[PDB]
Amino acid sequence: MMYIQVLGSAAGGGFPQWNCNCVNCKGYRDGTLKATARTQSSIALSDDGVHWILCNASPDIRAQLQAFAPMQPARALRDTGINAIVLLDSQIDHTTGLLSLREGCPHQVWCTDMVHQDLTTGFPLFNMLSHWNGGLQWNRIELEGSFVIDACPNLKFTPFPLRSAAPPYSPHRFDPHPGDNLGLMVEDTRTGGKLFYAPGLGQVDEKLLAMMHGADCLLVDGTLWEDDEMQRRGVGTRTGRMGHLAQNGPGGTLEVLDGFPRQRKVLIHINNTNPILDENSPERAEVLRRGVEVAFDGMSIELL
Ligand SMILES: [Cl-]
Ligand SMILES: [Cl-]
Ligand SMILES: [Zn+2]
Repeated sequence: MMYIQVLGSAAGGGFPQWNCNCVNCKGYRDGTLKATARTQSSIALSDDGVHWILCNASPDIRAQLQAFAPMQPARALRDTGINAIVLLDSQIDHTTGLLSLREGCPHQVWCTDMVHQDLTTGFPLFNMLSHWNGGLQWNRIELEGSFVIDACPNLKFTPFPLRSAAPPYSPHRFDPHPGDNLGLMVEDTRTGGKLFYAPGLGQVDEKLLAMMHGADCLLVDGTLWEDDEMQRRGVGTRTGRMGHLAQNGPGGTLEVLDGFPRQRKVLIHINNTNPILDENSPERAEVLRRGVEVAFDGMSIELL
C-alpha cells in the first residue's frame, strides 16, 4: 500500500491569494462562488501510514500538518510524523516551509546538486538552519537511477528531469541546468504500484508518455485552464509558456490525458485564477467528463 496525502493542492499564492480579487478569489470571499480554499501544493507519502515523506515544504506547512493527524503521532513530548523531505526544485513556494520546522532538526532532505546550490547561496536555508541542532542533512538526488529513503523502505523513487525554470533569485536564473526541476515516479516495491507525480509540467515528450503509461496514478500540473489565463483574469501578463502546460487546447494536458483511460488522473497545483476551482463551472464539468479529478486539501489516495 502507498498512501498519498494531499496537504496542499493550489499553485503559488494559494486560493484565495492574499492580494488577489480575481473572479475566483473575490467570489470565494463574497460567498457567491462554490469553491474550497486551498493551501500551496505539497504531498506526503507513506508505505505504512506511520512514517511520512514530505514532497515540498510549502509556506502553509503549519496549517497543513495541523490538518493531518498522522503528522503528530505524539510518541514523545517533541515528535513529528515527517521522516524525510524531498524537494523537486528551489522555488520559494516549495522550500520556505523548512524554516517553520527548524525546532525539529535534524531533517533528512533529499534534493539535487543544483537545488542544493540555490539553497546554500541565493536562498541559504541549509546555512541558516545549520544553526538549529545540526540543520538539514543533505541527501543528493542523482539525475539518473533511483533512491530509497530508509523510513519508507518499500517506496522506490525514480526522478525524471523536467525543463529549466530556476527561480528569480537564483544566481543561475538565466542559465538553466538539468537538476533545476524534477518530476517523480514512485513505486511501491511490494505491489508494483506506481505514482507519476509532476506538479510542474511544461512539456510532454516521447519519454514522458512512456513513463506515464507505466504508472497507475497520474498526479499532474493543473495550474491554468488556458495559456493566457492571467491576462484574461486581469491579474498579470505572464503566460503558461512559467513552464506550465495549460489544460485546454492543442497539446494541452487534457488532450494528453486522453491517451490514458486506465490510469487514475488527478490535477494538482491549481492556480487561484483556474475556472476548475469553481465547482459549477463548465471547465470543472469537462474535467469530470474526461474522468479527471481536481485535487483538494485533505484528499487521500490509495495506490494498489
Ligand atoms: Cl498588491
Ligand atoms: Cl521562487
Ligand atoms: Zn485570484
